[PDB]
Amino acid sequence: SFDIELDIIGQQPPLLSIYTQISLVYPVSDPSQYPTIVSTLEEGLKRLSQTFPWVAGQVKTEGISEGNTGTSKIIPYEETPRLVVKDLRDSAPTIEGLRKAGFPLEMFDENVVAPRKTLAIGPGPNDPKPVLLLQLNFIKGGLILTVNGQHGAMDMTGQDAIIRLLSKACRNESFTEEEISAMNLDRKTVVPLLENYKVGPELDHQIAKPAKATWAFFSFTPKALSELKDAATKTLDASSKFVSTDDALSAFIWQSTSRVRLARLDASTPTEFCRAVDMRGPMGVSSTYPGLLQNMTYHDSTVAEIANEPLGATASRLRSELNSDRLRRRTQALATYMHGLPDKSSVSLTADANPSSSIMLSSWAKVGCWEYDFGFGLGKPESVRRPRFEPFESLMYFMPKKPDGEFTASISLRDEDMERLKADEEWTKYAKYIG
Ligand SMILES: CC(C)(COP(=O)(O)OP(=O)(O)OC[C@H]1O[C@@H](n2cnc3c(N)ncnc32)[C@H](O)[C@@H]1OP(=O)(O)O)[C@@H](O)C(=O)NCCC(=O)NCCS
Ligand SMILES: [Ca+2]
Ligand SMILES: [Ca+2]
Repeated sequence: SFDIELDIIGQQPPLLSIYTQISLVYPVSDPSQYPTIVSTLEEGLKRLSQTFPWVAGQVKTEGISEGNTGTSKIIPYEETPRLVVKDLRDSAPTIEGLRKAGFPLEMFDENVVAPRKTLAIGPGPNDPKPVLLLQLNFIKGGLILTVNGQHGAMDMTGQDAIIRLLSKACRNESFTEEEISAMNLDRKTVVPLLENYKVGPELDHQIAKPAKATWAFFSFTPKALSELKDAATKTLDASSKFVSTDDALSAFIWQSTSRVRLARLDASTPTEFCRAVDMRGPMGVSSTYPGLLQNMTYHDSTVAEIANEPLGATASRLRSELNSDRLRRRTQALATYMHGLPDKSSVSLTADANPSSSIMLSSWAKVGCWEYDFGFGLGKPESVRRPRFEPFESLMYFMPKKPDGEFTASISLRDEDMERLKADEEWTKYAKYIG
């Protein structure tokens, strides 16, 4: 009953090996509630799958051979997205353990809380690759819900949209006309192909071609971010105009990471900042589109230049690449190039990134997960975290922005960079180490 080709941009072999994971933590007053929470989610899963069968599907890659990396599509699998129910109460994280340590990354082992791993290591192209998987974990005093999305099938914006709709389905609210439209948008049409196009310099950053490290959460108060944004605004351009909180925080991290790396790299070492960008707005596509519609902006400089310039100069680099005409062009050029490319081996969103000196950041600040209750009766989440996976130097995320305005960055860096950052006086003025 369905055969849905992925977004041409989602046909990148890296995206086809990745699951995006997100965990929502809730307190549970009484364990008598657990079976009720399970039943409520099961019924939302059915309700969502009845309106939108494909959410329950699987990703299949057809026509692989030497010279052809294949074409992927969503096909039937089970009747609902697979749900794992895991009782950790019988040593797992507890709600009180989580509260006292500040809901640290340490305590969100993907092996413990998630139904599948982020990276395609271990088992299991004849193994199932579901579009969406859920794990409901029982913990002492609480509940962790973890949601997995196959990355070629969805970016985190699209996963959040699906999760929002599962929450509606769980409290038996009908989907609007608008939401049905977005869920049903033709993925092939979403990025219009360019009529005449030959690949040139615009796709360089997306065409090419391990040291001891860890992961840590860092938190930024609304007040620290407000001061960061002001200090960027106070030192702007002035081609622009304005910078956002997200711009300033991204710039402060590039400067700060650059700064500490001056202890181990030449001043003139090239540094590339890669920053994820939701392409839904610029493409003229509904914000509720569930697919993969993302690109990155790229920023090349040198470690010493970035560390030693005003924050406004750094934030401006970032804001300047958000020109809508340019984002569209670059994205449509990518889509056109890939459409006509049988072997997509050299294509990657981080093709030219160097783990030693780059930064690869994805801001999930705008995702709405702090708002979903799922009819569970537990209120809104107490914590929204991205589970920990293997150390991956220079890879970074911002978590969905807490309703109070707090930001948290999930940061991976090699040990000496991590320890120099944590000890950095200017960094710790604004950033609190959670771990
Ligand atoms: C690129 C991106 C990170 C930037 O986020 P952002 O800066 O918060 O959002 P916008 O670019 O839309 O700007 C909105 C902000 O700019 C401000 N702003 C917008 N226009 C303005 C103007 N004309 N004058 C002054 N301020 C303005 C807003 O007040 C808001 O600022 P605030 O958050 O500091 O209060 C974000 O748009 C994005 O694409 N996020 C998703 C990344 C992604 O795909 N990751 C998922 C991985 S699968
Ligand atoms: Ca290149
Ligand atoms: Ca290059």
